[PDB]
Amino acid sequence: DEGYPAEVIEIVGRTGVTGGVTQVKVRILEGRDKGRVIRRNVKGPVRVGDIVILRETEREAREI
Amino acid sequence: AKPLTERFFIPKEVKVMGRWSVEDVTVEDPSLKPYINLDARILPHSHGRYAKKPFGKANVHIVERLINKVMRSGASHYKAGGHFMRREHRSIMSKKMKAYEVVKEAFMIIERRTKQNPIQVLVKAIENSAPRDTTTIAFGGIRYHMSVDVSPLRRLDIALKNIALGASIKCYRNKTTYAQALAEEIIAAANKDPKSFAYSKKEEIERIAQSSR
Amino acid sequence: ATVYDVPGDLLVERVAKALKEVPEIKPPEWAPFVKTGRHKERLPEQEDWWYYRVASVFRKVYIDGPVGIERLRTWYGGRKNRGHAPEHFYKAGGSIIRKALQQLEAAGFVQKVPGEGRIVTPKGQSFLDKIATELKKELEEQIPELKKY
Amino acid sequence: RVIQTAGKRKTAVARATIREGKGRVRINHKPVEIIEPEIARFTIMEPLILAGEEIVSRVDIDVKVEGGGFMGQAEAARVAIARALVEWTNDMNLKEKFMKYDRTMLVGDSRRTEPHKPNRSTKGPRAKRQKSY
Amino acid sequence: QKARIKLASTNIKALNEVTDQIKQIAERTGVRMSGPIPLPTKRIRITTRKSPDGEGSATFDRFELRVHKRLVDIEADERAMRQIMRIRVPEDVTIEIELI
Amino acid sequence: NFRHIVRVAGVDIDGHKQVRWALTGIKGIGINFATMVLRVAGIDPFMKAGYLTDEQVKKIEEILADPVAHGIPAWAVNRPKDYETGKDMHLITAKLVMAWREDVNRLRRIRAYRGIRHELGLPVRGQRTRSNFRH
RNA sequence: CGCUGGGGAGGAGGCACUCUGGGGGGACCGCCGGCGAUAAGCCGGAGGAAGGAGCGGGCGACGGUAGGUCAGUAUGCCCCGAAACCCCCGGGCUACACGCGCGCUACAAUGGGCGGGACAAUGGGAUCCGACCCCGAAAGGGGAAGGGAAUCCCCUAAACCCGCCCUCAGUUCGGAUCGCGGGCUGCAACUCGCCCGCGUGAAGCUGGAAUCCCUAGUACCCGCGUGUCAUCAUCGCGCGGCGAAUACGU
Repeated sequence: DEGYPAEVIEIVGRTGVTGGVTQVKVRILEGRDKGRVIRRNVKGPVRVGDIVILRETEREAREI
Repeated sequence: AKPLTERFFIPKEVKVMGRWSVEDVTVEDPSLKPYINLDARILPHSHGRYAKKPFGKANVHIVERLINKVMRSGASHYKAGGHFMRREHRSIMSKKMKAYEVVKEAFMIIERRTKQNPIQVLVKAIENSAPRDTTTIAFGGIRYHMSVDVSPLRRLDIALKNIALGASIKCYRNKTTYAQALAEEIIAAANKDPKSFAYSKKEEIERIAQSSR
Repeated sequence: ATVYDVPGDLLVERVAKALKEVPEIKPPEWAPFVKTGRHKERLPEQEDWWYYRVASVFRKVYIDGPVGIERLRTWYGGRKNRGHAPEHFYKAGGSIIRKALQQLEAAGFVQKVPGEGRIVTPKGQSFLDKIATELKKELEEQIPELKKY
Repeated sequence: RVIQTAGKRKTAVARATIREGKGRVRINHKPVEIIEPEIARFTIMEPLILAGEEIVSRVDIDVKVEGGGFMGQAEAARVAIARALVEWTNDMNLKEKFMKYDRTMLVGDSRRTEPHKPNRSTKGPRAKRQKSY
Repeated sequence: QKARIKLASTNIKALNEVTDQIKQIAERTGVRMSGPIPLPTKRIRITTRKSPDGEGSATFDRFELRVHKRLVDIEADERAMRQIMRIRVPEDVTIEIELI
Repeated sequence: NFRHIVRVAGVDIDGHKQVRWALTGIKGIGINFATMVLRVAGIDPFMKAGYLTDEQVKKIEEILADPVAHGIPAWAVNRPKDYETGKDMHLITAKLVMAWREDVNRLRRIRAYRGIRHELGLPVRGQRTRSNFRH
């Protein structure tokens, strides 16, 4: 399976029981749902400008 | 024995170990492109200068990172391939020369058997061994095992660790050597063979994560 | 052209091969029944180890001369397996070094400064430098960067 | 004319001397092309390979280096050689090249050892025995 | 024809004193002196355990005594010795002079 | 032209190994004494066994029967200054076992510390038996 | 020396370089970006030897813990005079069916052996360090220059590199235990010391439940000095060599 790219644009805050997760807002580069901004969680160090590959685009994580 | 034109090797061009180029190498994953350092160098050795700074690892050449992974003892406080690998006096810990040579031989074998650039081979292997996981999150009092995505830098760390561990596995208390094992692992992961520890764990991790979505 | 332009490995090998024509350099009575030091476990495997040891002593007196026996002992010593106890460094034995130097003297390759050590003679110098010239001409076939030296 | 330079790397000190010549380089009386191991040889010769033939085939360099390990010696010699070449040429393209490659060629390395402390002093300052209660 | 002076002290005040004295002597007079030359400082370290008993975590006191060393050569004139030997030599300084 | 398992005094040693290491399978002979005996006999210890001529074997046995007479310094031997004869000698397996036995038994027969320790089965030399040496 | 182009050793003569050690300078969120009450401040970029009390240490407030030390010395009460006081000889604290803590060596090829090639720092040294010569297979023995220590000595460290043998085996892994012999210290080496040679060749094939230490010249790996000391270091206190992985959080 080839996922769908999306570009990080805003760090929200640190989540998780141990501080290993990070809530993020991403923009869909291209695919089916291009141009949409959603909210997603990400494990690991991140920064604005990074790219992530999503298997879904349709889970819309919960606000912290 | 090593011939003399190999024991006393003198480089003339800027080339990894004086032998292999980078301009013909091409990455394709837009997520990992900006973290795979392909700078033209001769000696991949940074002497621990880029550790303090948070994102200082994007300035280290892939080959130096792989050498540093290979510079290990095995598996302490966890089991790999079913068993602890504790060497503790016959380990290459703080010995970068041996890891350098191991990687060099592995690259030679890869070139011999593939007729391509071992750096392109390693790049495709990373691309195919990088996992796109699950953790534990509390939405207030209650905790759930959730599925979260991963970042490129952690992906790279994962892939390199897994390749090195695959080699250390296949070279454990057997007639095979560490260089041959590393070459086997790299070719397997690059052509997507389930014979590879790294591709195996990538598939397993994605499999589990898919469950707890 | 000089001992400093070639490695010590090939040079010691070739010097030992060449010392097999000097009649004053012959292994002694107890050579095949001893180790090279207490730090050693097993005795030497080669049958012509005397000549290699003598050649190395010769090159060392050349390089680091004037020098005596204790410093050469320190060079030829090493680490020891002590069993369940940890490893320590120990120095080698002296009779081998003494006999090697006495033989080189009788052959006229070294002399003793009266009070500090032993040095080479002009003929010893010529010996070594000629052998090194041969070896360097051979090596230049492979390492073309050595021609300028 | 003649020029002298120096280089430091932990506990090791190197002094280099450059003058007119053919392209020979010696480190403690022996050529740099038969230096072992390869990981030290490349270390020493990286600046020469960056400077090139049209600059190195006209000079002769001699380095006396003592103290602190073969890798430290090699790094110190590398530093000294880079400095000597930059000064002898008084060229700035070379300096920009060396800086974009690795700024520790011309600049040094300030790191030294941390002193050891009790509770297993021998091992290190921060390492300790283990407890089991 | 040269006299050699060795100065040793745990305090540098007396050393600066004596050395400026000798410099003024040999400058007001016609006589040459080489120095002063600082030799490496000699330090004595004694490390011991604080506790008088064996209980408690172990802690250590590091005590250090430092000794500074200076050297001079004065050319050994006659007026030189006569005007040098009679100088205020405090008790926190040790001096030794010899011939060469 | 290589015998794959040769039969030397008392023992049927392996020919697939070098001579210096095959002779090691005999009780009373280590690698070093073996190298000595072979250098005296005039045989290359670094060669695959099997071409051990009958006369070579006989000469090895001649040596093992009386090593000092054939050289073999008296300080490289198993039993110097024998308690009953002097006559530095080297034993292989049989009066070796028997000589160990006779030494221990003469120690017991006079009621000595070491003999009593041998009897009871405890450390003999000086060791501290409180924390280790658990059956 | 080869191809007169190169390379070494002295002793004159110098303080250029290194080093030594006294006196001064230099970094202050100072400049620029953003985030913050426009305040106190936070993150980042350059420049720079060094960047965010630069790094690492010493000095540890008022209090309390009936925490430990009368077996370091000092001291109240109680107790022991031919004695629990003062000296000599011999034994013991080293005893071993076992349960524990901290470690050393290993269970092998990310290796074992042989021969060759390299490369430190800290400290210490008068009946002390002992170069250099001669004996000895080794441990060690006989003479002995110099040195009160930037002058002499301890001191050519190991891991590392090269070539050859071994090729996955309780083995050329491992090295406990025991026999015969040779030495040192010391008034004395059995109980109860340390070293050397030849033989001997036990468990151990990566380790459950559980648990420890570590954010950079740090951790892992390697050896050395010094304290104790007539002799004896698998310890304490320190020294350099090679040198990472992860996180900039809760």
